[PDB]
Amino acid sequence: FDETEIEDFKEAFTVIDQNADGIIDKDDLRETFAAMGRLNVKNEELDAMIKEASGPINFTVFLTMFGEKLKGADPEDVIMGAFKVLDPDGKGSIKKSFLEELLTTGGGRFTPEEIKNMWAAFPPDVAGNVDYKNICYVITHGEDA
Amino acid sequence: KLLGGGDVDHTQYAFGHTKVFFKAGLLGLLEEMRDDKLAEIITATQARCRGFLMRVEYRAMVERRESIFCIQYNVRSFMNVKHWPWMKLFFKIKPLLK
Amino acid sequence: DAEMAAFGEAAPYLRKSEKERIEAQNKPFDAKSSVFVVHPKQSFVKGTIQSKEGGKVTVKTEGGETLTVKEDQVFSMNPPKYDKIEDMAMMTHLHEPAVLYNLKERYAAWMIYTYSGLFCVTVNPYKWLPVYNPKVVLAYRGKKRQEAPPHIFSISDNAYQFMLTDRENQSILITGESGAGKTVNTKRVIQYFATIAA
Amino acid sequence: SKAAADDFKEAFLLFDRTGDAKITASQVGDIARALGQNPTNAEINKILGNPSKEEMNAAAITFEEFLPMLQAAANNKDQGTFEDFVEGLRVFDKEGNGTVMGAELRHVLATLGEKMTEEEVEELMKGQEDSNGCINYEAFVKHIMSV
Repeated sequence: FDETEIEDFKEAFTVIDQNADGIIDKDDLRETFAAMGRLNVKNEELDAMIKEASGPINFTVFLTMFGEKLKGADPEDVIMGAFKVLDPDGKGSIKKSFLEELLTTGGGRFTPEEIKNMWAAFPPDVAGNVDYKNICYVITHGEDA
Repeated sequence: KLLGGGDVDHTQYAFGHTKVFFKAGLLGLLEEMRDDKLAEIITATQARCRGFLMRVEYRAMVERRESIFCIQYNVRSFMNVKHWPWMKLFFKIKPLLK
Repeated sequence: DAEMAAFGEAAPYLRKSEKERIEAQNKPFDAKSSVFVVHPKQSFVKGTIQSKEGGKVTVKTEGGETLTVKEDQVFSMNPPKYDKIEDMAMMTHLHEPAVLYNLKERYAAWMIYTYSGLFCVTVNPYKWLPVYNPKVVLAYRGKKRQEAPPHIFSISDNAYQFMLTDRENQSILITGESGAGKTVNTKRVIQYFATIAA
Repeated sequence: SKAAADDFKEAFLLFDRTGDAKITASQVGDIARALGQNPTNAEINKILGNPSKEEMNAAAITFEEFLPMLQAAANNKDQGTFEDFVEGLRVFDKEGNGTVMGAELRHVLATLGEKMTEEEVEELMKGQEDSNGCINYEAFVKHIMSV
């Protein structure tokens, strides 16, 4: 965890903790979702978020919960560092079959089935290994941009 | 100029128009050792190279080591997150920011 | 090698290939044991020291012979670095044997000109050589004896040089026994003068 | 001695491709170099043969032979003097600046003495020689002794 990433989680903690007392309760979760447009947010969704913690969601409990789910989270500059080492001549997005072979043949984390799941929402270019960069974006901030 | 250095007897030699003059059998001994040391040499310069050559191989069955991980873990996040309310929220919202 | 061209054809009789050299100077040597020694039939032959009788010496031979000879019937042997030295006087071992031996070795290799200080030793080939070669003559032209291998034109040119450089007269003293072949040289020196400054 | 360095045994598990804790005799040269030892290939060859060990037929190893062979090679690290490495290349090119012309060092490293492949020669010049065709061996030998 770099310090600017921890400051981003402190700002997200303050936007969900609308009572500003330092502990995100279930009313803060529901009022942050209602301010984003969720008028139908069920109480069972708020209870499942609180069921991931053993205590009240203060800043260090929110940081330890996000730490334990993001144990391989990598910032965009280090993902582009590794993709610039995979394309060491610069500019070009690397081939689809080169990333499939190098993921498998180096590591067990790069096994195929997982490579079909990589192509599956990370579209073609991304999946193929040709573009580059959009995948670094969606690994640090999810969903389609 | 060369003989400038060395903890050598600046006596034992003598220069002249086409060559230096030198006494014996020590300096003689020195050279000999030296002689062997060159037979080695190239040979010596090869080695380090060879050595060094493989030393980079280890770093590779090696450089990559982490850049992968980074890539490894990094993806996994997303696969988990992308389905999370809070994260979608941040997403639609991430733009209005500055 | 690179240098030698001028001679080219004569080269082999003047100097040796840069590895022939290398293969000779860079070889195994055991100083403390390798030596030259006295010898009743042959003057001085080489050998390896076997033992030490406190002031007597037993040595093996090069041919296979064992002799126990005095301490001073025994003479050191130059490191290989001094194989077929142009100037024996550069050797670190100024003996009687080492001199005989140097001459001898560079002769068996067909090199007739070896220097021994100021001298220019010359050995009768007893056969023909491209040395008096009309290419050589030029080659040795304008060269100090350190810029070229042992040869008579070296002496003969340097004289000339020196002649004009120092403004002093010169001389060349040729000398040897009846069969040494001096006239031949003398003559050959003379042509040299005539050619290079006619 | 241990200083018992148990990381030499952990590096033997990274070079044994079968996982049985044996390393073939053909890998022992390169693994002595990867443990911080530079024995020449003729030296690695001699020692082997010296001990009536044939690198021509199938070989296996055990840690109990590889440990004392690394400890017999470790005394020879006093031959790695950098004065003689930089002075070797300083006698290899004229003028008072440390630059070998590209192809002089590449052909000498492949054909003189212990033959280095031209693939390994290109991997050792890559980055230190720019497009002028002149290898600065002051920084080149510095980076070769950085590994």
